[PDB]
Order: sequence, then structure tokens, then C-alpha cells
Amino acid sequence: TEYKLVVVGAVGVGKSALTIQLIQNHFVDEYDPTIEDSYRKQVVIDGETCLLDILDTAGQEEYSAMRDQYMRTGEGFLCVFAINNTKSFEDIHQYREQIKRVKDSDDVPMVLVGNKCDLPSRTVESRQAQDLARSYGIPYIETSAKTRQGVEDAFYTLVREIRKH
Amino acid sequence: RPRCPGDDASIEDLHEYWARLWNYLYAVA
Amino acid sequence: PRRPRCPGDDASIEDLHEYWARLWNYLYAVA
Ligand SMILES: Nc1nc2c(ncn2[C@@H]2O[C@H](COP(=O)(O)OP(=O)(O)NP(=O)(O)O)[C@@H](O)[C@H]2O)c(=O)[nH]1
Ligand SMILES: [Ca+2]
Ligand SMILES: [Ca+2]
Ligand SMILES: [Ca+2]
Ligand SMILES: [Mg+2]
Repeated sequence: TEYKLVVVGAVGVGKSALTIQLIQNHFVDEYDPTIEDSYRKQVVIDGETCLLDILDTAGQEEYSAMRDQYMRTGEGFLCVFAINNTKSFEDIHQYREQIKRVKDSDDVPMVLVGNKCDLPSRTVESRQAQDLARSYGIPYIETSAKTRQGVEDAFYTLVREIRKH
Repeated sequence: RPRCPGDDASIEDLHEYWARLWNYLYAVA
Repeated sequence: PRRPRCPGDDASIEDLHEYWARLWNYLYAVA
């Protein structure tokens, strides 16, 4: 089984760094012009193998019928905010509504991710994010693409949400 | 822009290419 | 099910789009 995962959220919240931690297991820039960067990973989750394709969306938002179609191909969505960016957190409602629109359903597998949890500059509190997530009936995971904390769990937990659809 | 996968390409080679194309086409809209 | 052909250097983003869609159909048909 294949899973199409889509990572969304506001500019600079760490969408690419999360994807890059998942697939490549590092945070510092590497230099390698020989290789194309990969968006596919084979993993075992709860004793069953799967192939994951990750759409790591641009933060810069716009109207696009083709982008809607790229997102429509997604089966589950990580909605990512950064714990030091209150606006990214307030944006999550808008990202949830956009996914509901594109998918034409209220029942879309989704996980809330609060990234950059290694930072000294927290402005959004765990409890606050837990409540939004509970309000939506979806799981909540805090992550750091720097240290890799939560990174597996975020994508794997989304897969778990797809398996219950 | 990802390089075309080739005529020797396995099904798995094509999935890898596809996931790349997906990200590319989204990014350049 | 026919394996679509990746288009050349010159092609449009819409031509890449078309391949993207065809390649999804082919990969779905064959799994
Ligand atoms: N300290 C820390 N920095 C992070 C983390 N994740 C991403 N960053 C940093 O935040 C900045 C933006 O990261 P990036 O992954 O490009 O975020 P993005 O959401 O893809 N950006 P865009 O929306 O512009 O496409 C970079 O400097 C990156 O190193 C994290 O967990 N901890
Ligand atoms: Ca590596
Ligand atoms: Ca547009
Ligand atoms: Ca545009
Ligand atoms: Mg990015």
C-alpha cells in the first residue's frame, strides 16, 4: 500500500526540513549536486510496510487549479505551524478549510504538527495546540526538525489516521 | 525539474520520479 | 495499460502535468 502525504503550513514553519529529516536523516545543509532529492520512503508502521510519497508544498499560497489537483491526490495532511509563530498557528484553521474544500469532505485524515520545539522562543503553548487538535478530533504531535524529535511519529501517526478512513 | 526516468526504468523508478514531479509541478505554479 | 512517455527538454508545464496524470493512471493500473 502506497500513501500520499501532503505537508502544509505557513511560510518558514519547517515543512521542507521535516520532509528532509524523514527521508534523509539530517538537518544541516548537505552539498550533493550528483543526486536529485527524494520524496519517497519505504517504512514499516505497526507491523505493516508502506511506501510514502510526500508533497512538500510551498509556503507561498495562491489560486491554482493544478495545485488543487496536486493536493486532491493527497490522502492525509500534516498541518504544520511553528511554536515560535503565533500567526502560523492561527493560520491552521484556514489550512484545514482549504483541505476540506479541495477534498469535498469534512472527513479527511489530518495531524497537527507544532514544529521548532527545540527553540528558546516559544510563543504557542502545548496545551493551546492540544485543544485546537481536540476541537478538530485529530492528533497533535510536537516536533523539531533540528533534533529529529517527533518527526517519525508525525508522519506515522498520519498514516495511522489514513488506516482508520 | 526532475530528469526523465528512462526506458529501462522499473515501476519503483517511476514512482520515485512521480513523487519528484508532484513536488516540482506544485512548486512552480 | 500503456506506459506514458516522459516529454523532452522543450515541453510545457502543462505537458509535464499531463505526464504526471498519465503516470499516476499507469502506476495505479499496474499495482
Ligand atoms: N531551530 C529549528 N529550525 C528549523 C526547524 N525546522 C525548520 N527550521 C528552520 O526554519 C527555516 C525555514 O525552514 P524550511 O524547512 O524551509 O521551512 P518551510 O516551511 O519549507 N519554508 P517555505 O514555507 O518558505 O517553503 C530554516 O532556517 C530552517 O533551518 C526546527 O525544528 N528547529
Ligand atoms: Ca543521509
Ligand atoms: Ca495561479
Ligand atoms: Ca503562481
Ligand atoms: Mg519549503
